[PDB]
Amino acid sequence: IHDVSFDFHGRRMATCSSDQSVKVWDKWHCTASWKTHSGSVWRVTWAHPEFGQVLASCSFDRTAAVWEEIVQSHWVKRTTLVDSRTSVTDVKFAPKHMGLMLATCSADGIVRIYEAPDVMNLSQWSLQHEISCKLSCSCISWNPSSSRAHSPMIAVGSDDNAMAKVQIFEYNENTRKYAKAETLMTVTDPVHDIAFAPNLGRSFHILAIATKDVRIFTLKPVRGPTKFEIHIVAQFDNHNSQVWRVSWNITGTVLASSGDDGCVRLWKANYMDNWKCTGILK
Amino acid sequence: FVARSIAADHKDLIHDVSFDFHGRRMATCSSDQSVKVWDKGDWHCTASWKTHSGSVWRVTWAHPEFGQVLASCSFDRTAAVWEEISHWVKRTTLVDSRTSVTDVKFAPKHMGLMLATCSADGIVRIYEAPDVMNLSQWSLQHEISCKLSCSCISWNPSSSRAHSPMIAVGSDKVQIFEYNENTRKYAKAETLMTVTDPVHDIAFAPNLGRSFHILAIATKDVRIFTLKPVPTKFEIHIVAQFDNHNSQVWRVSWNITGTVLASSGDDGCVRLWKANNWKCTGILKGNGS
Amino acid sequence: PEGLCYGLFGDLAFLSVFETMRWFVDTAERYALAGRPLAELCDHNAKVARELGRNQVAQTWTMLRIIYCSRLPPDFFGVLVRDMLHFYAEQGDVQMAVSVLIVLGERVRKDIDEQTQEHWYTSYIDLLQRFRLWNVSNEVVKLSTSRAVSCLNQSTTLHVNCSHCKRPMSSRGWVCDRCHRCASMCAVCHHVVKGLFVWCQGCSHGGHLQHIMKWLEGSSHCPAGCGHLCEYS
Ligand SMILES: [Zn+2]
Ligand SMILES: [Zn+2]
Ligand SMILES: [Zn+2]
Repeated sequence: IHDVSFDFHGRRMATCSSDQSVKVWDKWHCTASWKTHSGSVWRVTWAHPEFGQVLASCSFDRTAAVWEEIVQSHWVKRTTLVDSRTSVTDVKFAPKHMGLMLATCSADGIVRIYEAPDVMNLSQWSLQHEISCKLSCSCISWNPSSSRAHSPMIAVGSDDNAMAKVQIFEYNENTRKYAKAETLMTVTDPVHDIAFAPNLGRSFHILAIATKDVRIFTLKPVRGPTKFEIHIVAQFDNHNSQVWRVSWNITGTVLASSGDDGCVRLWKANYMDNWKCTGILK
Repeated sequence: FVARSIAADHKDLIHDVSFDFHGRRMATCSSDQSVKVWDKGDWHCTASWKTHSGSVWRVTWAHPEFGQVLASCSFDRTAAVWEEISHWVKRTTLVDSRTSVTDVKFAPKHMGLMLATCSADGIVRIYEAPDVMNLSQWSLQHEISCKLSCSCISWNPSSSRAHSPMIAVGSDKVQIFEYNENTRKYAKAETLMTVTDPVHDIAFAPNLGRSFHILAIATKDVRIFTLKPVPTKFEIHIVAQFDNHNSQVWRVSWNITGTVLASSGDDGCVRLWKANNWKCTGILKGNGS
Repeated sequence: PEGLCYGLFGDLAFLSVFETMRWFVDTAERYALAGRPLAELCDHNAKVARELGRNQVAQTWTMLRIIYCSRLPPDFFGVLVRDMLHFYAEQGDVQMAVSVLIVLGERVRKDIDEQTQEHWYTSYIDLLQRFRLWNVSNEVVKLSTSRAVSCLNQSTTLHVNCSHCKRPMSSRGWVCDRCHRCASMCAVCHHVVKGLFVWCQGCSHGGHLQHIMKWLEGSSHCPAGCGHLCEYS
């Protein structure tokens, strides 16, 4: 199992592994187990139900696939995204407030973002933008803020020379193209995963970064890309190993962190904004 | 045939009573010009209102498909049409008549929501509403002149394509009128020469798929006529003549299947006649004995 | 080689099925947001909060009742209420902020910019739809002080055509103009379906929603009599 993802409603999962199979579990009997890719599937993610039961899978065979459940209940292969010349590391749907938009990051340093003009026809996608991170991309995370005051923003984490391994890109209304907005020079360790905390009424964006330790940043939007008052607020080194995946609360309050030690731990902040561990799981 | 008094309280004498198609709703035109409505294991009154300036002679429901619609003939030459919204609201008033509206009976629903009124002057009007959604409009189409003092009317419950629209008219002698598509106008169809005594109630019967219509006449003696089609000509035959009332009969009514006939006369006895040949099946009274 | 993902009902997955948020669902279930005076709304909300165990929420509702449903300056408490709303929003508790916005109405809407108000409204609506609470979500949309959210409840208009004529019907009537017959005939009790008319895509038949629901509970055939396996049994 390389990745697990819950649906929007929290009643179904999508598990992809190195056995060339992507499985969907319904609250848990696997209702469909079908071969997807010519290589190992790294990440599989769900999409908003308004577009239907839609899955996106990225694999080592340089292709990203979009699957859709059709009615027993069989899954069909809607589209292949062969624009990547190298393996695709992570794939993530954009939040529903931007419509059906998909973003994929390739190991060659190119992040390709697609969009279906007709949400009722998933067979077509258009490469709206392409971003060059100048380093081997590892994982990306969309900004789930539904506020109109925040432009569509995507951060790309590279696992590549002690340079900044986290690049943050922002939409510019005038240029209609993504561009570099924040560069975290303080993050030089290899980055394995990033995950923006769900905004949910907050005035600032909270970023979780997977590195040799766990780092949490509060990219406050200060009053051309918008500048940010970047300040790390949680440097958790309880892992004593490398960090693989980070997942946030459904409300963006508790961060679930998993390291190479095989232990999953949760991090929450008190009213002093002092983050502390609220539980150890294994 | 067990008779039991219904738990209903009325402060005025009731002139006419009419059930609904389902048999749940009912209407009465009491002596105080009040049109009441009761609902169904007992009866619960749900509406009561004064309608006209004169006495309300007959009140009858319409088909539930068009909605809970009530009509009421009066002495003020008016036949108000009421609707239910429970706040019953008068929809229109058909004051085109010149004399007292002796009776009003709704037409069968198989040809839309139509209305006919017999005036004491001897002319029977027919009103229709082209727009069912708007009952405030009723356009007079047919002015049937009976040339005699009208007393009651009854529509033909037949709904087959082979039977034209049909209206019965009494006097106080029996003239039956049928619709003619060739001229697109009502005309005379038949006459009961065997009826000479004044009529107080004329009623057809629900055919329920018969090859002929059944006519019941309220007179000094109850008479049943079987109108067999062959204006379409008719084989008018008399199959019953009961003098058990020994008085002028005021009301006649058929069951839902048109098989048993109720006749109420001045003797204060409700009598049920059923096919066997027609013979009495039960003699009632005021107290129900 | 490791994959971590958190869930909507608090479930944690890593395959781990760690179960590890009923308060939000309950508060959405029995808050009162309109149809009653301000004092009654605040009192009911505070009673619900205290019964659930959120003492601060009940105290906030009662304090709002004191502040507004009552000298001090009329606008002396506006900054305070705006700060309370922002404090609830910034900590991730959006239901309280949106409920206060609904209950207070225009008394506090002008104190918050439309962008942040719409952001809160959308976040709360997304949370409600996540927990499969359509009733409360639609109530919030309908009562929304922002026109953008209220307009989100409107391609929700269905077009109906009479089958006997294959022509459109009026958007306010139940009677076909051409065929001159009621095309909304009930398929069970045989009456006029003026209101809710449940439909079937296959046989194009239907009637009263309650009647159809009661009929499908005892059989599987279409009541109109076409043989279409509507419920497939
Ligand atoms: Zn039609
Ligand atoms: Zn019905
Ligand atoms: Zn059907």
